[PDB]
Amino acid sequence: PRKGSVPKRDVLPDPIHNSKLVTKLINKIMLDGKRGTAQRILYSAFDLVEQRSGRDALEVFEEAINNIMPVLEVKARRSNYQVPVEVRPERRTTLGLRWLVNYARLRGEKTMEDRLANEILDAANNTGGAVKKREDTHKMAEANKAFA
Amino acid sequence: QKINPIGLRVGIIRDWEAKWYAEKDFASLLHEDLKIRKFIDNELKEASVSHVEIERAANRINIAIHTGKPGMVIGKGGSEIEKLRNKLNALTDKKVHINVIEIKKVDLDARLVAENIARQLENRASFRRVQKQAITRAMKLGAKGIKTQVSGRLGGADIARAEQYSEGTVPLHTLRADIDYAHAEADTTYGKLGVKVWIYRGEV
Amino acid sequence: AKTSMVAKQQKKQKYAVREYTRCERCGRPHSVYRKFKLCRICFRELAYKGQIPGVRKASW
Amino acid sequence: RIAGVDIPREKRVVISLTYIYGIGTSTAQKILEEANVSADTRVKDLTDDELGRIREVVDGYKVEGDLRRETNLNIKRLMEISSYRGIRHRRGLPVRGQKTKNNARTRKGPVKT
Amino acid sequence: QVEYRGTGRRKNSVARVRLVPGEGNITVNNRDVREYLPFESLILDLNQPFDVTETKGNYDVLVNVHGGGFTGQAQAIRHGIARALLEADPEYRGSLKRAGLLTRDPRMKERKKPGLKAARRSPQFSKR
Amino acid sequence: ARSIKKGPFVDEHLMKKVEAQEGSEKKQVIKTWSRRSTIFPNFIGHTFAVYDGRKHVPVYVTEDMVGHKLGEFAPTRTFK
Amino acid sequence: QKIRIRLKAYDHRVIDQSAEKIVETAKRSGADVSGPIPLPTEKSVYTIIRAVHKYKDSREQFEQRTHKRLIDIVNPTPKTVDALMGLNLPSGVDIEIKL
RNA sequence: AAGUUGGGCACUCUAAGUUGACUGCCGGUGACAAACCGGAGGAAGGUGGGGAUGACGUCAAAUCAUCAUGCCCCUUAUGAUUUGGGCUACACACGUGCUACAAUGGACAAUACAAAGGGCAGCGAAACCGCGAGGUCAAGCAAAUCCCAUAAAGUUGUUCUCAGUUCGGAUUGUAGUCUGCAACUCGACUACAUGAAGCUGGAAUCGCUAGUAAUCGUAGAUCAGCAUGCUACGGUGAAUACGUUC
RNA sequence: AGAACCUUACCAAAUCUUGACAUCCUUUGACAACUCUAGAGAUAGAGCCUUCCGGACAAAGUGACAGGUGGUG
Ligand SMILES: [Zn+2]
Repeated sequence: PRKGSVPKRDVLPDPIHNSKLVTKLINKIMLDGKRGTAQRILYSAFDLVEQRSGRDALEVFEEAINNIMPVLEVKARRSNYQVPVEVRPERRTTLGLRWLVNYARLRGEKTMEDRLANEILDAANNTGGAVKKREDTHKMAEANKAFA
Repeated sequence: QKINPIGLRVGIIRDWEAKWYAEKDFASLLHEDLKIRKFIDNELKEASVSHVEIERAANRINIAIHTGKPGMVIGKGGSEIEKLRNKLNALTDKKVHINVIEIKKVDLDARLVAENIARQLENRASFRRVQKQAITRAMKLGAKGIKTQVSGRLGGADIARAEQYSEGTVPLHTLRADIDYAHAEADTTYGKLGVKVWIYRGEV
Repeated sequence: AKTSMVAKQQKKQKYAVREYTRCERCGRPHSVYRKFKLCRICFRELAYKGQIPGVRKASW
Repeated sequence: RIAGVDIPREKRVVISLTYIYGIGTSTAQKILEEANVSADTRVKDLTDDELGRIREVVDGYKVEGDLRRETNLNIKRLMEISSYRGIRHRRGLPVRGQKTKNNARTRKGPVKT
Repeated sequence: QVEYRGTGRRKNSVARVRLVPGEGNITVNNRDVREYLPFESLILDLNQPFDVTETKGNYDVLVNVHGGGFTGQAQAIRHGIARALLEADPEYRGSLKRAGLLTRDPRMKERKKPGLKAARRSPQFSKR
Repeated sequence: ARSIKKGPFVDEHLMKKVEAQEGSEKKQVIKTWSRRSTIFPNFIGHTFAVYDGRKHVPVYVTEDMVGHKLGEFAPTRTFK
Repeated sequence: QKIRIRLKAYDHRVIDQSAEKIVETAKRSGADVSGPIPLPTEKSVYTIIRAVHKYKDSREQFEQRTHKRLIDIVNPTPKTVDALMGLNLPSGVDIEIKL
């Protein structure tokens, strides 16, 4: 019961970094429309990761998203079995940012800027909660690899 | 379930029956008009009073009575009109000027047809024959469409029902269409019988 | 409404706070508008009949 | 320890004063300003003379046991006169004309199904 | 003088925008843009038509804007700037249209429907 | 009324009835429906049969009952 | 030295024709008129429960819209004043004159 | 001081009349079609977004308590006038909401930007009095003019620093303000003081496809007084739609 | 789409029986805005006293009658 696919929205680049991914991360972090709170939180987290890593904030964030972006997922089809299926590039970015923020919000730090900075650092090191989520997704996709 | 066509069309292709303006005594003027209309209806039952328009300006009340029997309302010596004017002036402190508008074809007027069919039902005529002849004469007099309906305890039966007959076009969803609608009630020995009539005389 | 109740509303009240509005056409005490002194039901009926100047079905 | 009740050592002086019964933020601020002491300064890092001035200001505010006894006397008076408020205090129901058909837990205790 | 006037609209915000030969400074209601607008994203959105037309810093902007909030006024100013650039040079029409900056965003706040909590949000449903 | 600038409310008839027989020490019971009347110091030691809806509950006025309404000592609802 | 005429009516058609009539009368009488100036329309909305009993979720929305027109007479003359005071407008429109 | 007034009607704006989008035009498809996909221009492209408008009928669905009415019943009473009570009860179960459980936060300081409405004996500025609810006198206004009425979220700083707390503000005591004749049963609001549960909620279950959800305030009807309800207004403003097997 | 009185039907007590409310029939003219006493009030008792066009409008008695948010959606 659906005529087709709808056009997708296009966000503007980050004002300072000029990165659509940064803009989309700001949108993910934003709650109740508090765009300013989202922006300040993200910039503080970027500054903290820059300070703690001595490497470009954009470079480390790109590494983190590359680490926490999945390639395969398990989508049920039917007599009914979950089948591994490649993930679209936009689903990759969506899932990477979504998992990043979701598992940042669960960290034990006091402030969201600290939580996000630590999470992006751990993801860049390939040892974060979002990384664990991606690993579980990939292994279960492999487990169901036969049904592909 | 169906919007009253008059209510749907008022302010689009149909004008208000009360033409005046107020800011402070709106309620007083409205209820004055209501009591005037009630008095006119109670006093001119025998006459084929299609409807009444009320305007007010310069502390005067202009009443326009659209009727199908202007002779009865005016009187041969103009006595009935004068008596009505005097009674209205007694009821309302303001001064009332009454005009009477003749309706040439009373059979194309929704209210007049509704009252006629209700009167026949009270006289215990056939609720089917009455509607059939009404629609026949309305259609022969050039109406583009007409619909009649009667509901209640039709033949005195315990179970009340409704029945309707149509002919021509009655496009109730067309806002352009100047559709006249009327409802009347017959007080039969069994109770209230509701008659509804829609008439569409065409584009104008 | 009850005829005695309408008569009591119409009659003068010894106190002044004891005054309440009723629809002057039917007598309904609830949902009576001040501008027309009519209840919602009578207001709708008269608006459909077109006897309330300037009151027409709205849409926007 | 001011007014016979110990106050949090870590907390700032005004917030620690609020811990005294009968002291609320407005009156803690009034006491602290009357006895010229900085709000920022913690009670632990507080001069002995400053503490003495604070005690001198506080002693006259009718707090702690005196306030508790006064409130209890008022409640007992309204209970004894057999007032409506007294009956509702005795029955443990809302006193200020709330509705008891629902939402009266703060007076009726936990739900007794 | 050499003023290029234009009007921009967005939500309930109307901005009369004047372009003059200048160094790129933007003054809104006799105030600096970076103080009027809480975020630099809004400033970049304002500059976007200038970037598209490739005339960045060649005009000073004077804004008389009222209505809406800060984002609405920022995008109304952007629309006014695009229209003013059109007025200055018709040759920028293709670039602005391709960028999609000449369009007056028709999105408005939908009315509330009776029987609903909001325009779309409906009361919580409960079978039984 | 409640506002201080207005004096404490009390029914004029009730006040005059209480004032009557003030000198005599054989004060009697005063039947009253005025649950709204305030209790003045003049009422101390008096007996008011206050209507609670169906019957007049007797209430004896003491010093501690000053400032309350006569209805506060005539409950209207019955529970258990 | 100006005269204000405020017209209010439920129908923009009748208000416009009345405004045109009064402007024409003033111009014939000789005075100079600036206008008509259409002031913002005032719309009052009424929401009624459609059903007679229960059925809260079904409503009907009526409105009353009064349109407002303003006329300024700049160079008054006794002839202009007499013509304005003698001119009869339709019963619908309400006219207020401020000299 | 101030569009404050002299001056103007350019711009915005208000609102009458008009232009505007119709599959109009060009490509491929397609049965010489109907239509679909794309492109141009255009503010808008494919009924543009939203509203009103609800077929024949179904549920003997709701309403004799809006009103009207067949039949039945009472007529010194099932009618009627008045003071008080009740409709606000409270071992409990269910629905719908408001406020929260905190750091995307609490407090304090300074500083921006709306829309839509209402006002006659009604809306009530300025000033002065109080910490405040409010009070004293009193300006403007039957409204694009005066007032309700400074929007809040927001931005920029200081502070707190992960706990039943500087969270939360229920309950209770005292002292008041207002409306009303009168706030006990049974109004709202203010000040001081107290400071309950509550650490994101089992089974289950609901709404929403864009200026939407979520979040922030603003206005109106009823109304002497009383809103977390209803109906409207705008500010910030998302995520996602592979697709139709279930 | 606004339950302290009214709203308000439900209840207790105090109360009326052409009646709170409509017309008609008999007869009178002020019918009363004001005051005072008992009343919780409705009410009653003293004042008073002023208003009114063939003829207005308003009251005293009785009956046709009124009344019912009583039942049957
Ligand atoms: Zn009514």
